[PDB]
Amino acid sequence: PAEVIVDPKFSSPIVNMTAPVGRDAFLTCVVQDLGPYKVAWLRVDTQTILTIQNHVITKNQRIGIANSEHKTWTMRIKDIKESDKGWYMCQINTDPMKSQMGYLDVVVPPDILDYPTSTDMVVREGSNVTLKCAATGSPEPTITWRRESGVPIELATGEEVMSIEGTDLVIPNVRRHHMGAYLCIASNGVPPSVSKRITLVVHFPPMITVQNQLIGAVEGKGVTLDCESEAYPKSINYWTRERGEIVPPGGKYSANVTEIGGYRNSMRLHINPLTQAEFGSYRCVAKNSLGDTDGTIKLYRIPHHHHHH
Amino acid sequence: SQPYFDNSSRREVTATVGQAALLHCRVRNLGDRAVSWIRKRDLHILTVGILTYTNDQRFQSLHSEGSDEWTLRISSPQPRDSGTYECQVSTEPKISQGFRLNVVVSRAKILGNAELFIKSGSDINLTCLAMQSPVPPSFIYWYKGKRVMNYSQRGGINVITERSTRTSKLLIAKATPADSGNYTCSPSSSDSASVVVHVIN
Ligand SMILES: *[C@@H]1O[C@H](CO[C@@H]2O[C@@H](C)[C@@H](O)[C@@H](O)[C@@H]2O)[C@@H](O[C@@H]2O[C@H](CO)[C@@H](O[C@@H]3O[C@H](CO[C@H]4O[C@H](CO)[C@@H](O)[C@H](O)[C@@H]4O[C@@H]4O[C@H](CO)[C@@H](O)[C@H](O)[C@H]4NC(C)=O)[C@@H](O)[C@H](O[C@H]4O[C@H](CO)[C@@H](O)[C@H](O)[C@@H]4O[C@@H]4O[C@H](CO)[C@@H](O)[C@H](O)[C@H]4NC(C)=O)[C@@H]3O)[C@H](O)[C@H]2NC(C)=O)[C@H](O)[C@H]1NC(C)=O
Ligand SMILES: *[C@@H]1O[C@H](CO[C@@H]2O[C@@H](C)[C@@H](O)[C@@H](O)[C@@H]2O)[C@@H](O[C@@H]2O[C@H](CO)[C@@H](O[C@@H]3O[C@H](CO)[C@@H](O)[C@H](O[C@H]4O[C@H](CO)[C@@H](O)[C@H](O)[C@@H]4O)[C@@H]3O)[C@H](O)[C@H]2NC(C)=O)[C@H](O)[C@H]1NC(C)=O
Ligand SMILES: *[C@@H]1O[C@H](CO[C@@H]2O[C@@H](C)[C@@H](O)[C@@H](O)[C@@H]2O)[C@@H](O[C@@H]2O[C@H](CO)[C@@H](O[C@@H]3O[C@H](CO)[C@@H](O)[C@H](O)[C@@H]3O)[C@H](O)[C@H]2NC(C)=O)[C@H](O)[C@H]1NC(C)=O
Ligand SMILES: *[C@@H]1O[C@H](CO[C@@H]2O[C@@H](C)[C@@H](O)[C@@H](O)[C@@H]2O)[C@@H](O[C@@H]2O[C@H](CO)[C@@H](O)[C@H](O)[C@H]2NC(C)=O)[C@H](O)[C@H]1NC(C)=O
Ligand SMILES: *[C@@H]1O[C@H](CO)[C@@H](O)[C@H](O)[C@H]1NC(C)=O
Repeated sequence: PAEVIVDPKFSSPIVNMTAPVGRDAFLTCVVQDLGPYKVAWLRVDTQTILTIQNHVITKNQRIGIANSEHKTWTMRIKDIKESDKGWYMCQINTDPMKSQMGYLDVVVPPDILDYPTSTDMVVREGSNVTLKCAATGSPEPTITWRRESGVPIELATGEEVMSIEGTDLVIPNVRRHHMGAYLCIASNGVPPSVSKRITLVVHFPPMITVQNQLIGAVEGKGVTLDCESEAYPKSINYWTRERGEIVPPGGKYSANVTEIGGYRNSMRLHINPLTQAEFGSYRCVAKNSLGDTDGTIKLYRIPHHHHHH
Repeated sequence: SQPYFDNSSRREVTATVGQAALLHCRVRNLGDRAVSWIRKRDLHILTVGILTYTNDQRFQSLHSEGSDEWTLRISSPQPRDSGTYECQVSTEPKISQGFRLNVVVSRAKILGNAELFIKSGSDINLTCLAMQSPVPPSFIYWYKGKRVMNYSQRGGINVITERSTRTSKLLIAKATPADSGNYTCSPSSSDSASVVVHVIN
């Protein structure tokens, strides 16, 4: 007698699946009136045979298959790897042959890469530098730069902002204030997000700021000459006099150099008691690995008293 | 522990329309793995082991028990079937071997009119050409209607067959009414071609 065979068709296209790395994924393929025909799963890009009916041809022990009423055919991949992402094909041995496809995506939380990511930068003021931060993850992570302690960042237009996106933080014409700790942030919607601490150290030659370039004092009393230096790396601060003779530590002279954060020094020279020999022009000097600078202070005498005649 | 191919299977295979094509794939130390044939063009499976999956009856897997050879047999090849067929092993990752089948149409022809009329007493000269085949034919049949012709079956028959020129000249002297019929030239590596003969008197 025998009977007529019906034309097997796909009930619906393969539904896309996104799966977390290291977990399991399930590619399903629904057919109608399969009857005597057979369903097959294949990896498209590799063109590798995976399953036929209820048999796993591939030796990949992470691959499995199972069907429901010969309608829903589901392939299971254990311990998902990023390699496993790609297109898969559901094929029926009809005549002609029918096939569907569906994409499996693997999501990975972001991870910052040591080699391609900047370590601890040391650049001279005036040159340019780019802080770099590279991460891996699925999808492609976004890179956000932030300055530690809420300090803003300035774009090329002069606008100040709190964050900058992009793997490269281009700083044309670095400056003193750009020195500090920077935060790189990589996020892709797959927790957890990650961040890396990148320090930027800026070298510059010392810069002296004389509190008062003119100072009058009376004989026999005391006077204090004041300067403030700003230099990184740290500088040595000393006082000279006239042609450059270093000031003698003994006798009337006394000094006090104290650091006050921000890589600034407060250098003070106290002369006491003033006599004619101690009046004249002085110099406060500071030097580091890049050079030295000075500021001149003129100390003149003013009489105790004045009479209008 | 690890399977590998034979290296001597002749990747390039050329078949002619009709007859049948064979792609031989040999694997050393197979083990529990399975050998499969696929069509790279549309990623259609053909054979797995000895079983056929394609449901195109022309494809069949040939494997003698215990042998190293897994032969993909294509019955009634056609020009569309020209493409790349891959021999595949179930390992992970899979090891493949890309065969390239190229089928060509090879037709034979007999110089002269398709239908000849010669007066009784005159001679018959049927020159057959099989220039399309890639390899020169190893034999050329001459069918008198349906039965094979033999130079000894009748006096005055001269048959010169040259595989060097892919030709075969059949000469029948002093035709007779009995000599009428469609004479067929069927070379080995090529298609058929016939010529019907009629006599007078
Ligand atoms: C060489 O020179 C240096 C530099 O001199 C200084 O700088 C130059 C440029 C000139 O301006 C000078 O005029 C100037 O003096 C000398 O170093 C200085 O020495 C003086 C003492 O001689 C110190 O004064 C003390 O300061 C502390 C407070 O210190 C904080 O605040 C300062 C600014 O206000 C800041 O500069 C300090 O770095 C520090 O900063 C704080 O840091 C903490 C931690 O990070 C942070 O949380 C704060 O936010 C931060 N603050 C700021 C504003 O940034 C002050 O407390 C001292 O007062 C106590 O002592 C006095 C008597 O000595 C007394 O009158 C006060 O009432 C107070 O008394 C104390 O009270 C508490 C509360 O009850 C009690 O528990 C204690 O027991 C009690 N102690 C006593 C003894 O009574 C004092 O005023 C300068 O800080 C110091 N500066 C630097 C930069 O080092 C140096 O001495 C010179 N050496 C020689 C040999 O000449
Ligand atoms: C199933 O998933 C696959 C793979 O996508 C990946 O998985 C998804 C689950 C999801 O996570 C995706 O984010 C992830 O990437 C999808 O296949 C992709 O389909 C898109 C759209 O068709 C393709 O993008 C196209 O690429 C062309 C170049 O090859 C480009 O020309 C196209 O641009 C044209 O069309 C766009 C509108 O989409 C228009 O804006 C343009 O201007 C231009 O006209 C377009 O960008 C991807 O390449 C495909 N990925 C792969 C690997 O092939 C699939 O679509 C999805 N199916 C369903 C039903 O969701
Ligand atoms: C004289 O005879 C030739 C063929 O000679 C022989 O005829 C067969 C009956 C057998 O005896 C064979 O040994 C040999 O071929 C005739 O040419 C051939 O005729 C046959 C039948 O007429 C054709 O067969 C067809 O082939 C097509 C191919 O697709 C099939 O689809 C058909 O179902 C059918 O089988 C054959 O193609 C043809 N050969 C050609 C055209 O090269 C010849 O026609 C005959 N003389 C006359 C006047 O008819
Ligand atoms: C039998 O005939 C063949 C070819 O048939 C003829 O070929 C032409 C010369 C022309 O006469 C056509 O109308 C016929 O169909 C002969 O073979 C050819 O012979 C010629 C002349 O000798 C020669 O130039 C060609 O190279 C030959 N071709 C081949 C393929 O060999 C053949 O000589 C004839 N034999 C006899 C005994 O008559
Ligand atoms: C920095 O600017 C100088 C001067 O224009 C230029 O030579 C150099 O290529 C720049 N470098 C970067 C990284 O922008």
